[PDB]
Amino acid sequence: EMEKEFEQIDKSGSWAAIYQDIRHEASDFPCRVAKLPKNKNRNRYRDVSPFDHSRIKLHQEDNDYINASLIKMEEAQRSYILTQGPLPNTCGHFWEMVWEQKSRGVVMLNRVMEKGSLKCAQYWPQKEEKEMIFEDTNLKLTLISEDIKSYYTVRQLELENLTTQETREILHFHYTTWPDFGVPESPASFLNFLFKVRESGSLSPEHGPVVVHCSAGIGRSGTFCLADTCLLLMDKRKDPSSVDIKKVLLEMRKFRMGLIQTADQLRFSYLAVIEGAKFIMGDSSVQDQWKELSHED
Ligand SMILES: CNC(=O)[C@@H]1Cc2ccc(NS(=O)(=O)O)cc2CN1C(=O)OC(C)(C)C
Ligand SMILES: [Cl-]
Ligand SMILES: [Cl-]
Ligand SMILES: [Cl-]
Ligand SMILES: [Cl-]
Ligand SMILES: [Cl-]
Ligand SMILES: [Mg+2]
Repeated sequence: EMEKEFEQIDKSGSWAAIYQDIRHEASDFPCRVAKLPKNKNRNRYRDVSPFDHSRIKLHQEDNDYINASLIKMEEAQRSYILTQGPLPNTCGHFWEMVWEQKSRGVVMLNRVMEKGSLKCAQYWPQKEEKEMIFEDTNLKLTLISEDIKSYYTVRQLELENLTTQETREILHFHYTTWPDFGVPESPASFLNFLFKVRESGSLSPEHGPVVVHCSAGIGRSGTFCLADTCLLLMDKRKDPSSVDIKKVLLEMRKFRMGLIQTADQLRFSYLAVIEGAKFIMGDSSVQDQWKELSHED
């Protein structure tokens, strides 16, 4: 049971050991496509690649490669696409993927500039009157509105397939204060944001998988998805005791390498799930408490 385990790991100070054991046990699958010479400029990091078996294939139209993985959680009945922060030359590919996969939401957990370096391209428009056209993939993207909170921003975007003139509303959930290789400020701040994404309907099984990214699409992205999937599993069962967080993380790691990048991010995942369980099991009031503690205004 997660809370008993948490306390025992905390008491023995064994988070590093528990985390390294996950790393040891994690799946290793080929990434042959990611490593083709022609794809070198489509990868942000030499050593972070999608497995072949679970990579997202683009539908256009000469090179189908994007550094993105489908995390398909069978038991939970939820899927996510985890991807790197797009590069200056892959922003068209990124939106092509959103279109083809029928995603309704994009969750961004990094900033464009972190520690002095560009860790993600400016892939969405910052001003209504300055829309973006991706000529390579024939898409247009327009900022419709934004709601700026203290540590996150929600944006409404309109994505248009210029080939057909069909338009779709995409919601962008941008967590601006989650440091790289770090953790959210509190369980409250994290859960307030996760529940904002949930409330939007973006995770509905009626849509394609939500797109989640950070810079590599593994550390912060893995933490977010682990917490969400664990909460969903216990919600379906109404049984917190049934969820084995480490088992869930190892399952997710069948689909993309490196998910959760530090022992403290693993620790934080437990805190987030234990706290979120209060809401799942019927303490409605905790949601307002998180909103207050997150100081979002
Ligand atoms: C310390 N790790 C790194 O600097 C790079 C790139 C990177 C950036 C930023 C990262 N954080 S995040 O944006 O939250 O994924 C993770 C990584 C991963 N990485 C690796 O070499 O990863 C493995 C899985 C070990 C191959
Ligand atoms: Cl940013
Ligand atoms: Cl900086
Ligand atoms: Cl970039
Ligand atoms: Cl950072
Ligand atoms: Cl790892
Ligand atoms: Mg303006």
